[PDB]
Amino acid sequence: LTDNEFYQHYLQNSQHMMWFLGAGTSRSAGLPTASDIIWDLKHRYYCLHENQDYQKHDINNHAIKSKIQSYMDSKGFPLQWSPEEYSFYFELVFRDDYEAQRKYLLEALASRKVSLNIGHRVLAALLEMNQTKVVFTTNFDDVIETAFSDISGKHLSVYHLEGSYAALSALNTEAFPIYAKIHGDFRYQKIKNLTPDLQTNDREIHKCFLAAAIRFGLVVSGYSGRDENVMTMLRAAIDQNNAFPHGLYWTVPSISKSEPAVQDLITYAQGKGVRAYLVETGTFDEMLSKIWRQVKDKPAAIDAKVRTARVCPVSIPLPGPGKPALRTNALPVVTQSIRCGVVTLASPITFSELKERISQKSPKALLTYTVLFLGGEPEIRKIFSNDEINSIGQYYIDEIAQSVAASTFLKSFVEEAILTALLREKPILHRVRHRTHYAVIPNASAKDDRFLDLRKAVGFKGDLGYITGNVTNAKELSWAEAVSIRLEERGGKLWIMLKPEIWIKPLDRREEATDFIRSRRRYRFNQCSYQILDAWIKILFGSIGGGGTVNISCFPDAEFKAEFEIGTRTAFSLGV
Amino acid sequence: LTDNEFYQHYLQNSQHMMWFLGAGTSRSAGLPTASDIIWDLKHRYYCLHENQDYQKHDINNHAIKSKIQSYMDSKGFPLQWSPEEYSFYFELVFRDDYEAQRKYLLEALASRKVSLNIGHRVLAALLEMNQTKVVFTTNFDDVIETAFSDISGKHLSVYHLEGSYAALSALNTEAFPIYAKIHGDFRYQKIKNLTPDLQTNDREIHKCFLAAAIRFGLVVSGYSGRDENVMTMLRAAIDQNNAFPHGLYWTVPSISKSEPAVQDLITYAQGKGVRAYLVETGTFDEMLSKIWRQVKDKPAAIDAKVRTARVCPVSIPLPGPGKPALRTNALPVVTQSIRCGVVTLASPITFSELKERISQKSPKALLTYTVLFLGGEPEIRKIFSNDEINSIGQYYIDEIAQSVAASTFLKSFVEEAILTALLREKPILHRVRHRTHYAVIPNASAKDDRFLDLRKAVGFKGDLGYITGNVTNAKELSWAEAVSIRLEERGGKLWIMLKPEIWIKPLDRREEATDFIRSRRRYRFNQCSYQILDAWIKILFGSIGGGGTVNISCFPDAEFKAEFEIGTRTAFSLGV
Amino acid sequence: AFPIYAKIHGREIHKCFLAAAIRFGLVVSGYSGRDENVMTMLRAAIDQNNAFPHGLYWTVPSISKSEPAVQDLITYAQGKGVRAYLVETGTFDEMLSKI
Amino acid sequence: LSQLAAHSTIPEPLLLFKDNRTDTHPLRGLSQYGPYSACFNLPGQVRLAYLAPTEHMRKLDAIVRELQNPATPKEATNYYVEYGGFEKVFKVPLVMPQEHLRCLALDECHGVAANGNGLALADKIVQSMSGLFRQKHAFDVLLVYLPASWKKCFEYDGFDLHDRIKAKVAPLNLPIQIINDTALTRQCRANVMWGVSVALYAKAGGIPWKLADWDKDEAYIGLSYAIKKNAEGQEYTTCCSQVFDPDGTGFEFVAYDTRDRKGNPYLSYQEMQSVLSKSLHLYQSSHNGRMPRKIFIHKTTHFTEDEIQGAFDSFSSSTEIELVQIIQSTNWYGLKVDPASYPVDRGLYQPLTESECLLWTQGSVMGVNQQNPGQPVFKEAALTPLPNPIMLRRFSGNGGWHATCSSILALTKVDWNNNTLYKKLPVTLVYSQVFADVVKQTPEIVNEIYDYRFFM
RNA sequence: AUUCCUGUUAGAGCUGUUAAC
DNA sequence: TAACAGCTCTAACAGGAATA
RNA sequence: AUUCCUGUUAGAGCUGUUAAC
DNA sequence: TAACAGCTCTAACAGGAATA
Ligand SMILES: [Mg+2]
Repeated sequence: LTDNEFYQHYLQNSQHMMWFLGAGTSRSAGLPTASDIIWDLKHRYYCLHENQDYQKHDINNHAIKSKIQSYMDSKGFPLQWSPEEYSFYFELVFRDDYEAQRKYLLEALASRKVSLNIGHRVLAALLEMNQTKVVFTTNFDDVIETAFSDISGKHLSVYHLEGSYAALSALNTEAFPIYAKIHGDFRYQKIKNLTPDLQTNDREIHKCFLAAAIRFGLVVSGYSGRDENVMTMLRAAIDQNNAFPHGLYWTVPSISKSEPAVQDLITYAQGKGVRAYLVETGTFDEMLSKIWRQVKDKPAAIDAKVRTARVCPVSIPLPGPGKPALRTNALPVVTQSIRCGVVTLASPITFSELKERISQKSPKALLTYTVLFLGGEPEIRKIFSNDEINSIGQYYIDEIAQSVAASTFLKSFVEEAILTALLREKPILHRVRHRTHYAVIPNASAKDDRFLDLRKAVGFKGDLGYITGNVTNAKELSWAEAVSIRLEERGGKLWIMLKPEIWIKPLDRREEATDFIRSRRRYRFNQCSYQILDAWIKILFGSIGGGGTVNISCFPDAEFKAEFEIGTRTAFSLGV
Repeated sequence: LTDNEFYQHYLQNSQHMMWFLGAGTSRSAGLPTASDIIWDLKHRYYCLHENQDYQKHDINNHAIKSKIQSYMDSKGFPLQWSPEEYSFYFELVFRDDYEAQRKYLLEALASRKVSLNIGHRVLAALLEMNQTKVVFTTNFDDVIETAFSDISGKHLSVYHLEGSYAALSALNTEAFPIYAKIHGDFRYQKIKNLTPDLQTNDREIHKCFLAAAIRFGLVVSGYSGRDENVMTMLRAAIDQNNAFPHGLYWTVPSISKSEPAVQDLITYAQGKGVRAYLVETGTFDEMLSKIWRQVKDKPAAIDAKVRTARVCPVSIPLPGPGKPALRTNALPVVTQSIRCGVVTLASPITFSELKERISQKSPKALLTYTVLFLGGEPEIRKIFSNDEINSIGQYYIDEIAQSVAASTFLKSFVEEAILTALLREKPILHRVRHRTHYAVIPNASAKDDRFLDLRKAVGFKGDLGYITGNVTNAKELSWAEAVSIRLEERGGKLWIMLKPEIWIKPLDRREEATDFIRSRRRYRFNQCSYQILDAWIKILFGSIGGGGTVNISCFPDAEFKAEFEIGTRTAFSLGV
Repeated sequence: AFPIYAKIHGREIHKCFLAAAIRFGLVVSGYSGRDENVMTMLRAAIDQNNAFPHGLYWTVPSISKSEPAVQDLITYAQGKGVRAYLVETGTFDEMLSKI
Repeated sequence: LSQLAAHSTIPEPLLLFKDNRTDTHPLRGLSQYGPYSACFNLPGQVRLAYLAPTEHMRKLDAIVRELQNPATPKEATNYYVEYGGFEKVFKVPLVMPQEHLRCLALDECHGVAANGNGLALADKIVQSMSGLFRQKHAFDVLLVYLPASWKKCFEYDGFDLHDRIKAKVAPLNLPIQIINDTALTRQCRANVMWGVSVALYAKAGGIPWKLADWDKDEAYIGLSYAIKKNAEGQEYTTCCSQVFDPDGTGFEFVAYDTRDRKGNPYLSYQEMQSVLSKSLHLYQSSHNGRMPRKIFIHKTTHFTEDEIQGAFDSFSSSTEIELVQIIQSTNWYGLKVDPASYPVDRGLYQPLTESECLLWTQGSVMGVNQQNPGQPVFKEAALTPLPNPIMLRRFSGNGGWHATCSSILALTKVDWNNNTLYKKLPVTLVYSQVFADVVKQTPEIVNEIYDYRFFM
């Protein structure tokens, strides 16, 4: 059974689903696994008799692990990761002292090293929002239970073997959500973790689980068999006529590495008439997030704790401009709402198709798709005939900043509109390089008075500079002053970015003048750049950057006209 | 022992403090008390033997309660609120069926009617933030298992009679916080609630009470005795070296109504050398509220759940002004930061003292205490000699709105400053009534051209009106048009409030012209009031309310001058 | 307010020792008993319901060389239900170094 | 509306030197006081070795002699300080190799270079090292020279000789200072001498200088990637570097892989959690188990939801995490006014949006001018006329722009491989990028972690 | 590759917005 | 999955040297 | 008090800000 | 606890009648 099918199956019927999590989920919560736990005991055992400093060797070192394992093999102990080893080393270290064994197992799996991860904060959410009712976890850790306390703020009813009859009663009275530990909490005398204790099953829990099986279908994850008592309980549990209406999916992280016991149990279950399926869903943590992703109408209150990254942190406010102040190149566009034109097409259209129609027709208007057009209707009639046009109406953009941030098409459209507006009534030529727009001094009109201030900006030692011309050592390359103008969405504001550049008349032959572009820009220091930016502000706006609110409209003689207003003074902020 | 000394005593040493919550605290959690349970049982049984509709008659009715109690007394049952009644009615209704008894007690005290209040949440916060480590409460339903889990976000280890030896191990290994129920959860069969079960104590739990006695001191609340087993455990508990190291205060909501067993018990402890004290601190909720109030450096994360009212809800944002629009009387003061003068006094001063110095000296400046003065230094030198003045420096109010909102002295000072500024260069007279400032047309200069528009405002059917004069039937009362001008702090903004009024020249003789004030104001409808407000805006600002940002400074010829800027157009907002 | 150091000089610390006795298990080294005052001190500390919960451990350099009173007290504590033990280690300084 | 939030200029971070003296100018402090790690004897003496063809060994011995003797700065004299001689300035003798500590490259290297085979050329250069291998005890550092005739194999598609050599000799523990003719012939001499000498000291021993005012309880993490152009698609090889000041005096600067295949430079939940786990386990090993309290994860690209969730769930609640993204290319650029002759003071951070700030890692630096004291210096004056700031887009933090901005500024100055005053990016990002290049060239390096002195 | 990052020429990676399949 | 928009990065080259 | 809330004349109640005790 | 600032309320009176 494929993994996508498992997610669909767990979503169609998620209201009747027991979970079974034994020692596999604890790996990812920061809790040492049983394999790691064996090494911790071996480390203590070796350091104890052979008097060695505990600080001197770290157990996850390869050399120290090999040395300790060689020592263990020297005394005839089991060789490597073999059965009857974990219980063997426990009973060796603690020499049949179940109180000290319990205390150590509590300290190793204590509730201070546990850090819940998304897979854990998803199962508890499923418990609270009441899709899964029974979770049998063969883990003695205080997590999934801690996860429920964190996510909902309530107390979860955990059932250790210390009571051991509450689960049979609780499932029957439907006081969900139940979390019955088949091996019980470590806070109690009986832990049932050694191999001799792992051959028997508690009579009443056997019952709790059987009741759960008839009522729900089982999903077992992070479980690799190797336990005889749980395997025989599951085998008996299938014996029941309606064992899992919802089918049992054993989610292994890897089907290839799954033990043969799981596969033969699945085959036996299929032979007994149930629809048990084995699926490979990678890690439990990855799987839980996908199951949660497919969950519909998840409450916001619990989802604010399930996925803490979903909520937006670091909303740290900025201080006031009170009390040297950098002067950036950002002109704030205080326009909040604009009007655009919409055309309805009888057939669906593609933004590429509209772009090629722009290239062919070359109208005196702007258009984009989302089809929002800015300009005159007759231009659109030239672009689109009456047959393909259903209606032409109006569009209002109440929040320009949110609109451009949401859709990049709106960003490009508004950038093109403001660029056309700024260069509508001025002699400065408008070009494009890649996806950016450049306002460049024209070659012929370089002697204008409105450029003279710019001529002062580039001048050396206060004399008259040059604005346009030919490269010193180029055959045909022509150069001019220019400004790259862009639209930047910052927070909830829109700004115009101006950057002084040296435009080259041939587009593809810009690199041949690189040295010149370098040479002309070697000494454009803070004062010179300040002067050039002021001159460009004056050219583009017509007013000096003091207390100005110049307003510019694109296509003023058109029915659909956009009227922007940009402060003539660039952004500044005095130091604190 | 007075309650305040007990609070200091606890606050002095709350690190080492066991709590002993009885069934009284759960009284508020919304769970039915012992008497409520008894009345439910009688009503449940009375309706069945005598076939009566269960929902037809309620239980908290006085008549139905009396009728049911009379029926119960008819069959020879115990009379009224007497011992061996609660257990008697339980054993009568359930005829020795402990499973059904447990199920009913679970349903009555279930975790759906419980709504945690401040007391349980505060105790759970004390548990999490680790001041109190052991909470033994003779209750049943998990009001705290829930509440500490909700505020801390971490699961709580509850101990009961099903295991009952977990508490001693957890105490010995310092696995705090521990919450040991001396009578166990209702999910578990051991409930220990009938009188025959209430004579014995579990050996391991009883053992725990004595070991925990030496480690901490006990605070017992919501407990009224009447239990033999807990009383004898405490007496045994009292009978040990340093049984309560910090002492045990048996807190009761009322010392007068306390049972003699407690007072007998408190007197008994004192004879055994411990410092046990009985105090009255009101209800459990108020006690814990005060205890949390005295808690220092409480973490913000848990306190956001302890007191949900402390955080500010209902921060519902307001929409835009998009798309009839009311025109209020509020002029927005866009000034954000102002400069003031500060004088340092060699001796402490009182705001009343400064006010009387103002009354006597009558300087040409403003002063307030927080001493912030606005005006010229020589005026302050007239008010205060060199001997009492240490230094004179500057003060900056970066956020005017927050400053006026925080301190009402700042509100009054800024209101007076803006009033003086607005009437600095204008012939309109400035008066005060109560604490409201009035700008009134002067008597002599009533023929000014700047008043002619106002003359148009009051005119009838477009003719020339009257602005100042004498009352129709008053001996000496003189009347004039005026505007009450005030400062209003709204959110993060400051506004100027203008209200048209009819000023009367004698302050205390205003009522004699009331009819006239009524008669003149009978027909000042929306159009007329609009005209008067526009005329007053023109008079006070010199510019019509379109796109204006008139700026006014008070004491422009002074070293310490306040320069405010108020938009000339009142607040407006188009309908959505 | 730990850490605490108190010298018996053998009832001022007797109440404190009994209070200490319930809180944590005690280990006694470098002492052979032979003093009736501390003997009764410890015997009185044993009686309570939860006395020396972790255990009472007697560490002498040699088990057979210890005075009979120590073994008598160990047997009495074991009979009372406490988990007192008599373990043989080396010299107190060597024991602490190995710890 | 044109008045932005008030900025504050973080002052020039102080650098811990010889006898715990602090000076914000690295080279001036090195001349005046000496290396920070020279307080203890980590390098007893800097014993060198040469690996070059027989023809060009004279260049190696000549440059070593130049390191021995003092030199004066010719270019960029605004910043640089006169060399005082290796023995005088680093307080440790620089030992010229003897005959047996001076190897000769095989003549087959020339044939391979003529054949234009980079892999075989790197293999032959490494195989030439066996003569030095026996006397591995004999030579602390090795100066590998490459003649210009090998240029055809220096850099071409799907290959880089320097990274291949570094990855081949990293598991063999011998530091290597590659010398090209490029810096063998460069006009200014004090430039090359300062750079080579500081590199030699760092690779033989370590810690020429250490950043002062460094809380021992913060571990700084930087993730950076590189691209291997596969025939069918692409491979995004991302690696993570870590810096921290441990309880011991030796400031630590390491890097490591992140593991299989990645099609995008964004780590998934499991990979981010695994990398972060390795990071704080390394910190705990270097801090006897103590948990870090502040964690800074600098990434060149934005953290997805999975990365932020992995960060949140890998640590406990006691360790607040400062997830910050660094943007190099930005549209904004500032100009200081009082307009100033020199650009805006270095280190000014300007809060633009509640989560996005401008940091001026480039800009004028005060107090480090040699000639005409008091004049500001612009490090990148030759390259650019104005400083281009970077954008910090905080993805997770509790509060305080200053806390992360000052940390980034101090992390921009501890690149011992960098000759100049500072770096545009924190050392975490630059070392993660260098190791990403190394791993992309040699994929069989994911097993081990390496100190900075191997790859700088 | 003693260094530094300034540009050029390209491609990807993410987001999106449509059309689907 | 196929285009299209923006934002940002690296991958190869080239390249000159700190306010003149 | 069939109603309505417009004013007048007063006092409190909360918040604060100081000085204390 | 004593003043002082504002915001808001009720407690007693009085009082005239729906754009003229
Ligand atoms: Mg190097």
